Amino acid sequence: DWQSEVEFTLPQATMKRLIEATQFSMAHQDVRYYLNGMLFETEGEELRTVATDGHRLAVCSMPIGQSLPSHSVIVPRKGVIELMRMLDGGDNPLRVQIGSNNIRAHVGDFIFTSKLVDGRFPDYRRVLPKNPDKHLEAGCDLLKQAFARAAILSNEKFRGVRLYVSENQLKITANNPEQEEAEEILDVTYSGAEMEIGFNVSYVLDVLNALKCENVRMMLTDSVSSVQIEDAASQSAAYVVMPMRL
Amino acid sequence: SYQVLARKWRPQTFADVVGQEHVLTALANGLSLGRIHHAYLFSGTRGVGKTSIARLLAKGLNCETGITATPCGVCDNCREIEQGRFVDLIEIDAASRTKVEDTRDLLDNVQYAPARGRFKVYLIDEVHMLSRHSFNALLKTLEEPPEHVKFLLATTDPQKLPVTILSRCLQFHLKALDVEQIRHQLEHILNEEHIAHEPRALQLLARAAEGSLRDALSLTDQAIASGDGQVSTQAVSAMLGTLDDDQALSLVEAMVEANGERVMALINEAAARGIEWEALLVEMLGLLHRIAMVQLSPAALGNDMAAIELRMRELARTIPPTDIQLYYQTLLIGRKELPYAPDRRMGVEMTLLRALAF
Amino acid sequence: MSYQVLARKWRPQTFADVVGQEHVLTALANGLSLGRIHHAYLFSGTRGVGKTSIARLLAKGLNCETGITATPCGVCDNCREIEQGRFVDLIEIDAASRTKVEDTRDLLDNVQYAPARGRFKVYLIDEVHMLSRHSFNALLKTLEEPPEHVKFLLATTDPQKLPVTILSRCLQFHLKALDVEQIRHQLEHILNEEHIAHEPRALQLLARAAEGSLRDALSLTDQAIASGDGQVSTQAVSAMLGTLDDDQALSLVEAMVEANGERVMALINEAAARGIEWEALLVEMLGLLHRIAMVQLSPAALGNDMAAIELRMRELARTIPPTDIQLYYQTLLIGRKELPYAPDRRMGVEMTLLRALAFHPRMPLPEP
Amino acid sequence: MSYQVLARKWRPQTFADVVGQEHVLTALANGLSLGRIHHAYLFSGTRGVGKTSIARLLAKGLNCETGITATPCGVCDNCREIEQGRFVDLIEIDAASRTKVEDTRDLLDNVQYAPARGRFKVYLIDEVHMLSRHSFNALLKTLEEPPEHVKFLLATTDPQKLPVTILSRCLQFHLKALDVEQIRHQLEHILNEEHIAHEPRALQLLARAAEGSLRDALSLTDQAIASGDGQVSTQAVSAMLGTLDDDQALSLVEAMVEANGERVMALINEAAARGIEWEALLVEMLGLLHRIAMVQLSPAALGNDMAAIELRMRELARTIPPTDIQLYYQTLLIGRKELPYAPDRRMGVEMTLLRALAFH
Amino acid sequence: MRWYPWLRPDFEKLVASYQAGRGHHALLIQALPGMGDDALIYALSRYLLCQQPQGHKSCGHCRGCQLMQAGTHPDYYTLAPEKGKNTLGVDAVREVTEKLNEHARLGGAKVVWVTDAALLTDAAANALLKTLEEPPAETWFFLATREPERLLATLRSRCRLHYLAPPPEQYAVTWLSREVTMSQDALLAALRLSAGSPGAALALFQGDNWQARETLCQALAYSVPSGDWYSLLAALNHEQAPARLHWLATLLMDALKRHHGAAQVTNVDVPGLVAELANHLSPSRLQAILGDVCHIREQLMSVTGINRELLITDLLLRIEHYLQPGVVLPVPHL
Ligand SMILES: Nc1ncnc2c1ncn2[C@@H]1O[C@H](COP(=O)(O)OP(=O)(O)O)[C@@H](O)[C@H]1O
Ligand SMILES: Nc1ncnc2c1ncn2[C@@H]1O[C@H](COP(=O)(O)OP(=O)(O)O)[C@@H](O)[C@H]1O
Ligand SMILES: Nc1ncnc2c1ncn2[C@@H]1O[C@H](COP(=O)(O)OP(=O)(O)O)[C@@H](O)[C@H]1O
Ligand code: BEF
Ligand code: BEF
Ligand code: BEF
Ligand SMILES: [Mg+2]
Ligand SMILES: [Mg+2]
Ligand SMILES: [Zn+2]
Ligand SMILES: [Zn+2]
Ligand SMILES: [Zn+2]
Ligand SMILES: [Zn+2]
Repeated sequence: DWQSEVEFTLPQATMKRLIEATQFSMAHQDVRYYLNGMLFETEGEELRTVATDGHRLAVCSMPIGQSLPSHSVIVPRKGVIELMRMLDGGDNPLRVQIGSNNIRAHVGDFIFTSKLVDGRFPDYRRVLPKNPDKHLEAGCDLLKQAFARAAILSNEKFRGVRLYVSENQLKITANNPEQEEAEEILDVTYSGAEMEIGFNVSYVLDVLNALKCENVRMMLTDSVSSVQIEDAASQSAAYVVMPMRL
Repeated sequence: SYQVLARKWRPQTFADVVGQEHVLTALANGLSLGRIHHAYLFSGTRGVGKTSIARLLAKGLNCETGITATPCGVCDNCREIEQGRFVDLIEIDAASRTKVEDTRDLLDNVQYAPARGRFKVYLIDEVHMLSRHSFNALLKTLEEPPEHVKFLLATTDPQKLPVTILSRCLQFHLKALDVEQIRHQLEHILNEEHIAHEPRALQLLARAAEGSLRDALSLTDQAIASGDGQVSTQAVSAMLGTLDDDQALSLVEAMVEANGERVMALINEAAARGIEWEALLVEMLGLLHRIAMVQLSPAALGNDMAAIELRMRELARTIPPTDIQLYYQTLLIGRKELPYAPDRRMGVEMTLLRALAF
Repeated sequence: MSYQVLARKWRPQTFADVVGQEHVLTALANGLSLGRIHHAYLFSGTRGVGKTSIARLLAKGLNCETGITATPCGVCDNCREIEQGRFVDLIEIDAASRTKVEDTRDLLDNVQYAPARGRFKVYLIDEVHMLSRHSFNALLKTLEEPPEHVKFLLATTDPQKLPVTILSRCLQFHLKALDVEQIRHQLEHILNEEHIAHEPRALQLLARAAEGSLRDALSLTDQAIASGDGQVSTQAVSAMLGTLDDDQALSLVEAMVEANGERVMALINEAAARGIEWEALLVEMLGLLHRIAMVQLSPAALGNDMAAIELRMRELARTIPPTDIQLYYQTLLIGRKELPYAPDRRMGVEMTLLRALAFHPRMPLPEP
Repeated sequence: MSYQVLARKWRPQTFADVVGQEHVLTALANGLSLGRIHHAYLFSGTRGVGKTSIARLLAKGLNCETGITATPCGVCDNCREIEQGRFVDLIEIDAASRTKVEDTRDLLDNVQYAPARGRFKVYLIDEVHMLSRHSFNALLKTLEEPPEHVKFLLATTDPQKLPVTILSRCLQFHLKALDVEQIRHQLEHILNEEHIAHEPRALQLLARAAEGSLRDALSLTDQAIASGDGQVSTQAVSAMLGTLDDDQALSLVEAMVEANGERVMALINEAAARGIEWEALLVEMLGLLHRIAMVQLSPAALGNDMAAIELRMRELARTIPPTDIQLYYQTLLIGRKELPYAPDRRMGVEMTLLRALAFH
Repeated sequence: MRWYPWLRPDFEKLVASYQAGRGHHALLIQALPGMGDDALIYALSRYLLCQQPQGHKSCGHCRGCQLMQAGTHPDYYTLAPEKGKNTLGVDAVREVTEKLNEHARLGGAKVVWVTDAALLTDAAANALLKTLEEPPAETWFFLATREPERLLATLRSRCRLHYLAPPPEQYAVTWLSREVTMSQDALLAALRLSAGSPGAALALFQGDNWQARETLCQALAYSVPSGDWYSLLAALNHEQAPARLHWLATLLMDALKRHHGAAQVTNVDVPGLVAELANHLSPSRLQAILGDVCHIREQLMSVTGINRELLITDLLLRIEHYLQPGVVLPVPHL
């Protein structure tokens, strides 16, 4: 017995990209039960996948070419992990079935079934900063290498880096409970006021890993608001990192 | 989307809270004056409003119309907090999550800036149920939290909390709601919900609930569930298993004269009617108290029970006050011991027969 | 504006600020002046007496850039990042997360490292009694001799739970609970410094309400300020605490002693309309009764407060023999214990008072 | 301007500088001089008695260019490298740190390798009683046939938890807790050499408060000097010991028995200033009364736990009739029963003591 | 489990509220052992998880009905202690709480049954508080207990308390006579010892426990005329101290009733024993013995890991001491 509220006929590589964009920013056994999963949203010809845990947000909004009614459901962490475990990089036309309570996927010769979390996912639109005035655009690989270099001495129990933004140079500074300092400098093109902003280097590195592009743009508002990260030449997926207190 | 009386009538503004004015005034003035603590512990018995007041404080603190003592209730933050879907309001049950890894989860979660609201609010229920490990590891985060983190605590009994935990939080003691306040709240709720009610039934429900509005609303819901959805005196009496003053007065006069036959036969008949032994002892103590009242002052006598005052005055006249006090103490001890007896009827029989041998 | 909480804003930052604890203050100042700085300290006291604050002050004094001064001297960089909570030399460690020896060993293998821009690496192991015996004996060796740059500050509430071996290798300093006069003095300092009008009676009631700590006094003072509109009054403080007007309970105990029923009834049914919880009425009466019992013991036990009704305290002590006071106190205590099982709280209080009346040692109720 | 801690600055360096434990020192000297040293020496005493000091001195005697002897030399290479804590093959292990059988096995894989310096590879394990049973068995197995230049030194505060089989492998020494005289004399010598003004009564108070441990005496001496600006007078030590006083229950029993109301009030107010839980105070008062009754029944009812205040307990047992003890116990029992429902328990305990005093 | 005839009207008084859509999400049923509260909970759960009900009854072979009969309904929840223990821990209710957050597997209701709320640890109760107060949509709870007062106050504050009134004494006697065949006095003894619970009377009769009651009666027939209550040890110390002590206390209660002459007593099967107890024992001694027996039964029921044999031996020795003249007898106080 099944009433398909929302039916997708979508390439399996497309949803592979969608989930891989937002899989890492997910809550594991969090107190907020509605966050222990991932939001599937449907808006016209656009499919959106949102995932957050209170410190990260990852939204991937991709057109599919087929128009569907707007909808929003939450699939638990186990279901999406199982889907990724089963999803491959082929050409089989995947078929998503969205009902009132369950998620189903016909994938070539396999069927994936799961329940849905009974809750309302938070509105991601207000999480995104509303004044993305400052822009840091730099090569993705250079940023990844610099962050990994600064995170070499960072501990698992203390993982966090401070970004000093200046006229051109971007400084990444990392400390540790052992009280030893690491510093990296980059020639990112920028124009704005000097600022200091602290984030967990693991989350930023995961965001960069999710972006397989030549360069990225970070949108910044002030020292206490969240930072957005996006492809400098595409708007298919955006990421939000909440700053840490210093 | 049907909701039972309690949750369907959860207070949504400071003007909708019954009683608790001594904490509501301080809360509203703290919101308005800009003096806001980082840790509030609302402590009281069941069904007095600790969770409701905590949620109202959470709504007011992070309303995007500014920190206000009167939340709009239509804004994004207010609706999300009311529905419980707000990320910056983390509702934790201490018993469910009392572990070292959960404490570390709280400690590393409080370090990140709030996602949506002004402040990251932690509402922990039954806080006294944490482990000593959790209490001691959470001392600093309640003493000097970050600028954007505020804690709300709610325990049924502060005595089981560590005293160092109590020292570093704002103590809001919620008094048990008065009978008149409870009855007026039932009247308002039933009028707003178009449910027929009788003042005697409301009085019985208010007295039955021991100063707790959630208990009053549960008993109310029971009253609607029995007797075609009407709060009537007969239905409430049948539900509570209460009895009028005649039976209890007959029992007391039989017991005071040491009439074993009459006392035992009356207890047998009472068991046959399926009455409440706890209610029977409650009426016992009430009638003994009124006997002592008449003994103290002749005018200190009830007016509703004018039909039975004839034997009432005679019994109050013929019995010394000390014997009445002894009977009252024995019946009170029996009521206290009643839950632990092999049977409720057996325990009340023990109490009454002990009272007989005086 | 923001008005940072009194405890957070008015935390002491100098040995000229800490009220009370004269012994530990003198010890720290004199030892720092003489340069005899022990490597292990044990601040032991009840909650909110100043162990953490005094420890931070000692850490400030040790690592002032100007030099080794008794009090934290002219607050330089190190001192001001200390007071901001930022690390210069303060490794603040909760013992609840490092009870296992597998983490104490990790703590110990990091101690042998020079501090950054500081003269010491001051370890603040709070609630130190929560460690495990294995962890105690593991850090035993480091306690007996740490590196020259490592100092140990241990703060706990119950030193009895500590093993005697670690207790040996620590300077023990016990912090007595602050007297009510010192608490009231500090609260008056705070309210004068915050431009908030205050009443002496309200401050006295708040100081009594705090059980010897200034943290509870400050939280209560913040609650009283919230109850008002930026001021504290006797009405506001009494409503916050729930304590009734001593005249009412004192008239009630007088009427119980004099064995008149009508006055008792009038007092109780007037107190019913004042919105005072009945159990606190019984508690206040029992407190008064024990106060007269203590007056009987000695004129020393009157109280600096209760002056408005002290003459009547003394008169009741003179009139009533101790046996009658014991009888009344026992009756009221039994009544309060029986109160939850009474038909009504007012019913229970009334019956308890009437029972005290009926079994009155001198004027019992007339009997048929 | 060193002003170092007097605890370790005054650790013994030669066996002649150790206070007490004379029989142990004689036995070690006899073993070092004429006999063959046993393959394992275990030490058991109290806190701050000298155990680790004696073990370190014995290790110094083992490794030295003068040879294996009792009083080897002064300022030699090995003796200095031990005194500075920088000696290589003088392994120092905390048993609690290595209770795991795997860590113990890794430790016992090092015995085969030859010492880097000196003659004997000395292992010094502290609080050996806390080793796991498997680790203890492995230690016994490596102790039955140790290498000809590998020796073990073990210390523990409570040897009662050690299995009896440890006696089959190692020679044990028990160090007696120092009396008031030895501790007082050693503190007097330390103060005289450090040029610290002092009074004999202050030294006696420090020694009595030490309760047998010389490390406790040194710590209390450091606190007394710190508070008294070097001038260690009787009044200073008395006041700072009163700040640390916790015999409140015993003093309460003594004063309540003596019908001293003002003394009981002062002591109960002091206990309130101490922030002591009242229920615990009342239950330990009940325990003290019960112990008095038992020692009245038989002198052997007392043990070493109350060997700090046994004099006053014996006097109380001698002077107080059993009927008074029973009455006081009943009064305190009913006081504890009625305590929770009383007002603020600071005054409930007071009034229970009032009821006790009423039996005069 | 099994269904009972007199048990129908209460079920009809609850399922009607549930069909009206105005039923409470948390229903706490107060019923004595053997009353049949489990029958109500199971029948109501079957009705709730049924897709298309037929007259407020489970409708034969429904998919929900089929999965209920198979006992593997995904949306059905059972909370019972592990058979090797007598308490319900934190994790048992925690998995229920965390796995209740998801939607119903079959798209219907989500029904949870706690087998005995008394067995719940206070931590489990506090964990279940949040889910009881504000359950998700189409979520229903069922709790059962012998006495709601023993439950946590805040636990029962969130549930509507239903009461299962025991059937009339004559009807219960008729049912017992229909099931078991023996004298009416034995039926009355079983009923009044079971606090009016006929299921408990069936449990007493079917097992050997009634024969143990007879053994205790014989041991008392020798025990009271000679002051040899210690010999009752073997009659009481067989893994059933609450039941045997309850019978003994009820015999003492019947003797006390025989003093203050009453028309009805419990132990009607042994009137001679009751007469002997009344005649050979002082009424104050009877009071003390009954109180001490009740207190010892309470201590046996409450404390876990206690020695039954030592407690019963001490009880018997105290009774023997009470038998001697001039002994101060206890009285309940405070
Ligand atoms: N002061 C109050 N005003 C109005 N309703 C109340 C009040 N206190 C309790 N209630 C009722 O009780 C229900 C539960 O209240 P809650 O605030 O959770 O009590 P608690 O302090 O025990 O958590 C509410 O849904 C509301 O119906
Ligand atoms: N001696 C004192 N002088 C002044 N304020 C004090 C003192 N002791 C405690 N306080 C108050 O208590 C607050 C916290 O004190 P704290 O030192 O943390 O006590 P603790 O010893 O329990 O950690 C301080 O901010 C201060 O207002
Ligand atoms: N017999 C002693 N002679 C000299 N100093 C001693 C003696 N006993 C204890 N001490 C002092 O106490 C300090 C610690 O002694 P230690 O031998 O470690 O005690 P423990 O028996 O508890 O391990 C030593 O540095 C020394 O100053
Ligand atoms: F039911 Be409440 F939270 F005490
Ligand atoms: F550190 Be204290 F006990 F608040
Ligand atoms: F080092 Be000891 F055993 F205190
Ligand atoms: Mg609540
Ligand atoms: Mg040692
Ligand atoms: Zn709003
Ligand atoms: Zn400085
Ligand atoms: Zn040498
Ligand atoms: Zn069906």
